[PDB]
Amino acid sequence: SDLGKKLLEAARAGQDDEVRILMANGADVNAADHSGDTPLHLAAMEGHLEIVEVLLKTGADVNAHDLEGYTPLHLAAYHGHLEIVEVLLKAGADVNAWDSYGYTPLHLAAMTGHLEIVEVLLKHGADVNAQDKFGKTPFDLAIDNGNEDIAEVLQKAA
Amino acid sequence: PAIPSNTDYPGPHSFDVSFQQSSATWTYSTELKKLYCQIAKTCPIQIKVMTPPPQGAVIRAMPVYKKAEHVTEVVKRCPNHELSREFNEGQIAPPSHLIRVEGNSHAQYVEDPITGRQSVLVPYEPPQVGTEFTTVLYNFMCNSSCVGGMNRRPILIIVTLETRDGQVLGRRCFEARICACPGRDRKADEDSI
Ligand SMILES: [Zn+2]
Repeated sequence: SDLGKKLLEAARAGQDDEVRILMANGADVNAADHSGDTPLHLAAMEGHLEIVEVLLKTGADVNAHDLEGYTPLHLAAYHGHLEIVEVLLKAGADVNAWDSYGYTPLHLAAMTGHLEIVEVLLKHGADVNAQDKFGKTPFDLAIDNGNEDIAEVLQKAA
Repeated sequence: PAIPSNTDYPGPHSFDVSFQQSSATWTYSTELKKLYCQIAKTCPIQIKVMTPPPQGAVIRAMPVYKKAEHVTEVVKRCPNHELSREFNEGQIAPPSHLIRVEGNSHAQYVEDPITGRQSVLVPYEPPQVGTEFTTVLYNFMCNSSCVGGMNRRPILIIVTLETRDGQVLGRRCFEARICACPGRDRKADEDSI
């Protein structure tokens, strides 16, 4: 818990060296805080790519769900971290994982206007027909939030 | 009274609170009067007046639970966040306070001895010159979901314009959701329609 808590803090803060020394000293890579977020969740959310790579290569669970049902890929997609989305996908992230409102990563990328992330998600088999709790597709979230470049792309993939 | 009022009160200086995206991960719904923001990250809030407040006036931000069942309970940080090193190195802010002010060495942290209410005050300052608004930078220091703290209970932020002696000159309220993906929580609220 000592080392787990320290790893969760260093991962959110982007303290590359502290993460590396904590893993070396036996910190639990899948330590989870009271929101159910792992170091991999926090680093993915905050855009700390090197920390993400260190956590995956030391056995981070790429498809861990926090208490909201977010995987690290959900957080990387929402927050616009393309390099991290690519690394998570190459480490076997579930491209069509759904959170506690049935949002997929393609929903979150469509909603936030991250065109390049939409394209990499589609290449890895993101489901254009996936529906959230409210019957909305990523195309519909794109239209609602005025993301037209993304809307066109999602149509041509439908 | 003992329970803090949460009814907008423009009062004699026409006190209003607004949000503006500039060129940050927060989103404000003018429709739901609801701020969606991330833990510990800068949330700028704009104060408008029409006439100058008196000498020694202040702006206070106090969190209160929104739901009738919870309103008597002081909003403060969960033990996990209060006791952590994270966010707590070298603060004027006591580590139990949910609301901090960023960028003002004149922030005063208050805890009422009777009600136990925690709040943070700054001296009222008129806008820069040519600028319309007095900007206050807030940080919210727990997630809405924090177990042993807010525990998924919705809160209001009550912003009050006050004289030095605590007379309320103006009040505005908005809901705050502290979460991982503010736009996602906002979209889910909107689509529940
Ligand atoms: Zn907390």
